[PDB]
Amino acid sequence: PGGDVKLFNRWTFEDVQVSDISLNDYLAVTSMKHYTFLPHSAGRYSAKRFRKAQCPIIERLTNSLMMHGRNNGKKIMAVRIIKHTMEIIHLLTDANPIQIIVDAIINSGPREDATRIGSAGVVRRQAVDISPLRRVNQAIYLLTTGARESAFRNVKTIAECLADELINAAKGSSNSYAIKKKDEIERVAKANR
Amino acid sequence: PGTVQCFGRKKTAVAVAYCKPGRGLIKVNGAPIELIRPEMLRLKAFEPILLAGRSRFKDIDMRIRVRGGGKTSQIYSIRQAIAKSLVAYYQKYVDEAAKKEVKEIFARYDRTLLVADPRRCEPKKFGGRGARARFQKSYR
Amino acid sequence: TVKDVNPHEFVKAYSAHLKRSGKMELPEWVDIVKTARFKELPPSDADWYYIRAASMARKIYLRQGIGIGGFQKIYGGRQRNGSRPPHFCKSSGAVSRNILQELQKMGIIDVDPKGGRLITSQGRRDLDQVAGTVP
Amino acid sequence: DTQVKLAVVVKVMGRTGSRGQVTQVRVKFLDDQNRLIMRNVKGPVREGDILTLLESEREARRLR
Amino acid sequence: VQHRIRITLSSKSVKNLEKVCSDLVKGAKEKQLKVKGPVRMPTKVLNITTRKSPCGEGTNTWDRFEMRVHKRVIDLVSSPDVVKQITSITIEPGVEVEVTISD
Amino acid sequence: AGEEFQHILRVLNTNVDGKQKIMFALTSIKGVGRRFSNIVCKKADIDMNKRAGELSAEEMDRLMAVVHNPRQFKVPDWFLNRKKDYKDGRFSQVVSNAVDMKLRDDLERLKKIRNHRGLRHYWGVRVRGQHTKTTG
Amino acid sequence: SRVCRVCGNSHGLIRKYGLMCCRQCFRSNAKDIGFIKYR
Amino acid sequence: GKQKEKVNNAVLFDQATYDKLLTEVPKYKQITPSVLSERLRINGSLARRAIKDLMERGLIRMVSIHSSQQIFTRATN
RNA sequence: UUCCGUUAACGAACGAGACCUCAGCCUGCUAACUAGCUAUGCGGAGCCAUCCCUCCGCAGCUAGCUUCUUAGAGGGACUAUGGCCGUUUAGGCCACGGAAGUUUGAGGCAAUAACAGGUCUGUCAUGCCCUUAGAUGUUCUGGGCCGCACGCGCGCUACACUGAUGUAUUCAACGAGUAUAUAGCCUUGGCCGACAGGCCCGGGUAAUCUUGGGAAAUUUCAUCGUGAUGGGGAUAGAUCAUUGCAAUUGUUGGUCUUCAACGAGGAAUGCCUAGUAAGCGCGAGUCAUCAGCUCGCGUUGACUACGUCCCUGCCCUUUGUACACACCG
Ligand SMILES: [Mg+2]
Ligand SMILES: [Mg+2]
Ligand SMILES: [Mg+2]
Ligand SMILES: [Mg+2]
Ligand SMILES: [Mg+2]
Ligand SMILES: [Mg+2]
Ligand SMILES: [Mg+2]
Ligand SMILES: [Mg+2]
Ligand SMILES: [Mg+2]
Ligand SMILES: [Mg+2]
Ligand SMILES: [Mg+2]
Ligand SMILES: [Mg+2]
Ligand SMILES: [Mg+2]
Ligand SMILES: [Mg+2]
Ligand SMILES: [Zn+2]
Repeated sequence: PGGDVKLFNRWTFEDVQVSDISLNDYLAVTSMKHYTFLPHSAGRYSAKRFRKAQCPIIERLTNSLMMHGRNNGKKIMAVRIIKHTMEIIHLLTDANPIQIIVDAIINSGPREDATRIGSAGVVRRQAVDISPLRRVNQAIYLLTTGARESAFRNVKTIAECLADELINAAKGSSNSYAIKKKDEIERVAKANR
Repeated sequence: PGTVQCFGRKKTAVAVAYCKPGRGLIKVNGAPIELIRPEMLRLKAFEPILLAGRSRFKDIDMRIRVRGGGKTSQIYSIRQAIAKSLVAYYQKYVDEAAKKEVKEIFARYDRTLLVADPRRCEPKKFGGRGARARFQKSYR
Repeated sequence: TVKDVNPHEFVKAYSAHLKRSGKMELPEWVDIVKTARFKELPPSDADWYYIRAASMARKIYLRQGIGIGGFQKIYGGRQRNGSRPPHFCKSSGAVSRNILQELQKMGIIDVDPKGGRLITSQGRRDLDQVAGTVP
Repeated sequence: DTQVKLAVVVKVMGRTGSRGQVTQVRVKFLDDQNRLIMRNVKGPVREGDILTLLESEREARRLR
Repeated sequence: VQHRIRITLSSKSVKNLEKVCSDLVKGAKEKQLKVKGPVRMPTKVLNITTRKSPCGEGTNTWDRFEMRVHKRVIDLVSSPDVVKQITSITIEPGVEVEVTISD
Repeated sequence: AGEEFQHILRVLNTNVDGKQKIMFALTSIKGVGRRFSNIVCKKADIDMNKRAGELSAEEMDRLMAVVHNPRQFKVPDWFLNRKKDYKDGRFSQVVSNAVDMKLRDDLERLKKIRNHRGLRHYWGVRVRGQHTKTTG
Repeated sequence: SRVCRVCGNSHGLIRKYGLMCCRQCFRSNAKDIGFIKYR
Repeated sequence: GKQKEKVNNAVLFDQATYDKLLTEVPKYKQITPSVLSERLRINGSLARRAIKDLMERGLIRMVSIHSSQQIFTRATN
């Protein structure tokens, strides 16, 4: 683990542990190729299937902030937002905020879903599994949407809303938008097993 | 005798790094590289210096003239300017083996400190305001 | 010198210089003018003239032969037209001319043949002196 | 009770669903590397992905 | 006895222009004159976009028309009579020859 | 701690909030925008980083002094909303209730005139030349 | 007070570059004038 | 709540935030931004962004300032 | 309907492809004072100060100058090489390399047969009909084309704090500039003015002057504080100026004032797969004046998918037919 490159020159990428072996290949924090100073790399992903499994998780999360039109294209603002979120996260947990983010992504991913498939001649919805990459995709989607929905029409700043969302999802506590949505999707999936 | 003049290119921005055998100096348009001023993308301009080390720059002054493009595109052009200028300096004046070294450190981190993006802005076509978008269609 | 100091703290330092360095005249409309056709309110800070001066003598110090119809474009910006799309609008030429005339009446800049405005040798001197004193 | 079991996609078989949004894969159980069964997965998936199963019994059928 | 003669050439066709442009340069190379050229100036593209339909029905489709105009310059030091001796060879159609005297 | 902190101010029959900053509290008066309220807050020499309600009343009397005599405190000609009056000829700053009063005197003038704009006002149609196939 | 030089019509006039032709006469004579359809 | 309309009640300058409230508010995690506590302690900002200055003049809690008006807190160390 | 191959067919013609334009790579070639970089000289300003060091200005017989800019000649990619699948054919997937490995991206061009598609209001293009002086001809004056209970279509502005306002800060590209009257089209510079706008001295028919096009979003530091609020800017009053022969049912631009709906929108429905969507501004067309439009251009820059035939359709085959104006039968 001789890797002295750190996010914003503050957060060490050594000592980030991904517990789920399932998604360990689809979160890019553990290998040296995936360490970065900054989450804004003008990467040419999306060109091939599964390329964005190599995009750093912090960049994926940042990319998912620039949403709803009046914020399209505004990446520097999202990078600043993530910076403040991370400072707050370590100013709450006193722990490596990469680990908190990664735990939240893992904890906020649904493992089942229910969709309308055609069995033997008749269509109706059965339960199906979720691939690891779509698990990570949906996890980021849920956390970002929860934070953006908290921040709307509120004196709370989107950075602080995001930080609360990530710490709560990392705890697994059923109080963040991400956890409640995960569990509701998985309940709708179980009901039709 | 050391002097090379190497460029780096992005969407439309181009930076050009002129090199002398000085002490530690890096200046973009006359100002210190410490002060390229979108500061969120400031560690991006510093990516090569911390990738090699200030020590690898103990005997060169860099005057980097940057132009065109926008703020992010100029930052990425400057990135490429430091990287390719260092590669060319170690090519022509230091050694062929210790330029392979620095090439491998630079190109294990990111392949576009040395290779520029061929991506350009796709032209616009009539029937919509954009390359791909079209005017909203109504039937009744 | 001036390019070794961050241009925000430098303009803060210089705009504190012209304040306690003697004085200049100040119009009898400084508290009421908006500085741009598209602006909504006058400048928020009462000490804006000096800011506008300190920010503006750095323009001539890094360039040469800038008229007033170029400073209007420098300090112009986005104008919102209510329900119509916004466009680009230029600021007011009266403040732009008056601050340059005052810099003349202190000897920081001077009008240039071939048109424009140029920094003076003494005006270069004090700008690098104050630049030497910014953190 | 049920315990979440962990499986590995060993080959990927095809694309089922009305709209082809579901893939059918054959998974292999990591604790018992002898039980290979057919499952349906939603989302992009290649050979080698690790799938988490809330229950293990349900086994898909050919071209489900 | 030696002036500063600037000969400027304009055309719509690259090749017909470059043939004459090379011919002048070589005809002034045999006289061991100082030929500082040819200097190439940015191609000017005159563009007009027009609706194809004469009546405004159907899909609105446009055609973009363009004229490319190329601008070469040759520099010489001579007397105007020697150059007029040189710029008297057979000139291809469409090429403008507009010799003057710079300051 | 504003111990005599007022939440209502009744300045000029407008029920000013005591809970807001001055330059946006005094805009509650019909005839004073943000720009004129700024000019009042300047010429009466009031700390603008003061909530209206933390004020002293002697300041308030000066506020009314500048608003009722805009020509007198050197507020320029172009600043006022009654430039070159037609009933008299003066450059005035109409205030809360006189804004409506004067406005209805103008439209009454145009009504008695048989002016085009008077009839557009009376009919309830738009008066400034806008299209009205599909607006309204 | 501004007509097509080719037909004396008043609508769809192209005054750019000094042509002063209507949008249909210009299309009929574009190749003769020298306007090529490249892209 | 109304923490710019609440900037001038008797309480707001008698003892309220001068260690009568923000003794604890940072210390729930020993360290919680004053810009974070705008809603957990329902009291919002600018009756509160001008008191984070006053604790600075009073030498009680250190800060960082940045773009979005982000402000921070740490109780005592 | 690309090819391999099969084979009562053999040999060919169009369309697809090839082709042409633009963009992407070239420290290789040709060059360039209407492009510049480098060094050296003089000039200024800092400073351990005398030199050195840093940042600008200026001039040339400085360049064994053309990297950056411009534009020409060429070169480069062919799936070439490797692995695996495949008649181990045509091909396909993976990979090193590489500027580039979806035909590299984007366009232009584009078959047979057809439509009672649109255009007689582009054409002194045209048959027939009507009119042709008291005109359906031409020209002048004034009005309408814009009128407003209402329904529909493309859109612009928004509903805010991932924000508005006010400072500081500052990075593009594509284009445009009729003797434009006696300064006139684009307009620098100087002075008057709060703005609007004005007067004077000027440049440019243009890589030369406007214009290195000193764009916005963005970044920065403050003010606002969840409030139809400082979000929003409709409706309206007064008043100034500009264009034009004339501005009235306001041409347009300014100043102060007036502060509506709108709390993210039912059923339905559109466009979109990478420098793309979306956000942001700029140019041209129209043009005396007027751009919320259209055609281009750069800037910031993602989510998702890498499938399918479920819905809407399209191509080929087999099949049924009481249809042939062809299932709107
Ligand atoms: Mg908020
Ligand atoms: Mg906008
Ligand atoms: Mg093609
Ligand atoms: Mg016709
Ligand atoms: Mg008439
Ligand atoms: Mg349309
Ligand atoms: Mg507003
Ligand atoms: Mg702003
Ligand atoms: Mg009109
Ligand atoms: Mg226009
Ligand atoms: Mg139109
Ligand atoms: Mg049958
Ligand atoms: Mg029949
Ligand atoms: Mg039927
Ligand atoms: Zn015509």
